[PDB]
Amino acid sequence: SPAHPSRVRVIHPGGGKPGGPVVYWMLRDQRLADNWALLHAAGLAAASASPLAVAFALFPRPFLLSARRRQLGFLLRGLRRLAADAAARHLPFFLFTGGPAEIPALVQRLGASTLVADFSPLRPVREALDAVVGDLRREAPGVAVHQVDAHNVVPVWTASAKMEYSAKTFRGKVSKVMDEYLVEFPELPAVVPWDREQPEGVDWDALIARVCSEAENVPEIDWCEPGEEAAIEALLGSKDGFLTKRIKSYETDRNDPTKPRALSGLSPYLHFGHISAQRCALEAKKCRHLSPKSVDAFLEELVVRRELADNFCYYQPQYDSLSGAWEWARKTLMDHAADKREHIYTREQLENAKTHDPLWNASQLEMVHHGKMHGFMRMYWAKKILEWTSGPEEALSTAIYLNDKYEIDGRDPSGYVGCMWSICGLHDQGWKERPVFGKIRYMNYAGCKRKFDVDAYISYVKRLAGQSKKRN
Ligand SMILES: Cc1cc2nc3c(=O)[nH]c(=O)nc-3n(C[C@H](O)[C@H](O)[C@H](O)COP(=O)(O)OP(=O)(O)OC[C@H]3O[C@@H](n4cnc5c(N)ncnc54)[C@H](O)[C@@H]3O)c2cc1C
Repeated sequence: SPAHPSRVRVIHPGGGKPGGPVVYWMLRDQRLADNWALLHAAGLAAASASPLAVAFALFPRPFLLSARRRQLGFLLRGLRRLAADAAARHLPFFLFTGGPAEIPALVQRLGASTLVADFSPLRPVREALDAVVGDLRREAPGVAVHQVDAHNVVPVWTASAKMEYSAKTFRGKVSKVMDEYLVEFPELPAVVPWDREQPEGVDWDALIARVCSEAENVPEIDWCEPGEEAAIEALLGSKDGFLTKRIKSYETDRNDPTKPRALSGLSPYLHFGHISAQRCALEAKKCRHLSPKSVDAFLEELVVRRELADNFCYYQPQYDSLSGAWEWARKTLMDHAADKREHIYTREQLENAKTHDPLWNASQLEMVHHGKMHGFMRMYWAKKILEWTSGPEEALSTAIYLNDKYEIDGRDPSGYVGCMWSICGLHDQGWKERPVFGKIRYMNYAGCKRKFDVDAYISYVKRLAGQSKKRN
């Protein structure tokens, strides 16, 4: 296939007889363009003179990692667009709302030769893949199952053979093979027309209303549209695309929460796979000569950091718990477990932004009402939760709960890793020992005041919350 073999993990070789359909079980990478898993499926189909189908399984209530209206609405409106693009291309798109068990069911009805899955290190996804593999192993051992890393530039199992200590050590490994993997995408190979079972028609308006009303009412975001088309516009649009109109000031503005527009705004799209991270990297390379320092800094966050989070979650099964932190960090947090905290807030008080700290309150409200807290503020926000709760495990649990509830880009390896960086020093060095934090990196209000106009950020969030509360 068009996919580099290192991107392809053959889970089960299969056998039986070729000529059977190839099915791409789409999960993490909700796009037709720049998708190695789809390209691999199409390549298998084309080579065996067999038809090609895409299937998507929505996890039913309580939904994947407790997705709320906000996240469900974005995913489904994105999939509605994708389904339309699929039909225009005569690529069959099967939508299953009962759960992943429908995937093996379909594979058997169609007499599929191969199932291709994409890759995520998150435990509920890995467990669902494993269960599907087991179902097929027992009922259709002739069916081949392949998994393709379509999300990372460098395949997760190839980038490193182990969980890496930090961005530095991870960069050392990936920079060596970056030229081999940061390459263009070919077009989908042509495949014979689909002549098998036809996907059932979806009433998307009915489905979206149903699913979202079954989930907690965290409101949909209104400031960007989901899907491939809107994602490419966010990256490359002539009017206000990131790489076209905003890349220049990135290295010097990305840490300034009073410059909301300096960030790429790509994480919503990258999380749902509406846009390929490799696509974003390729386009950045094409404009590096115009803004070398900023592009280099962008590529560091986009490739090294993001992929380091996949590395961690893939190799560390306890990626959302204190036990998953490094020994130095666990010990320093334990050493300071008995230190009296200056403030203790409950989860409810934090969630509703009822602390003595107006900067922290602002960061919480930005997440609640806007759905995307400024990247610099996420570090401050999570560190205060450590400072104002009874212990690091409770802090970690609360940060993750809030992040996953409110962020449009949440329920993501990078969310778990962000909280772990903040609270447990994951991928960080140690610093001067102090009460509560021990050697975990400390940040404070005074430190923020030196760097940027804190009152301006506070005012900006107040205005956002106001509009959001009125709209609600
Ligand atoms: C406490 C905490 C929680 C976080 N929760 C999430 C989350 O739920 N989902 C999420 O995607 N990121 C999370 N992050 C990482 C980071 O804050 C966001 O990726 C970033 O703010 C996204 O906005 P952007 O796309 O405009 O960023 P940009 O600065 O434009 O970055 C571009 C891309 O680089 C990647 N990136 C940037 N910073 C990081 C990082 N520290 N770790 C991994 N990748 C990074 C992302 O893919 C991002 O889209 C968290 C960080 C912290 C400290």
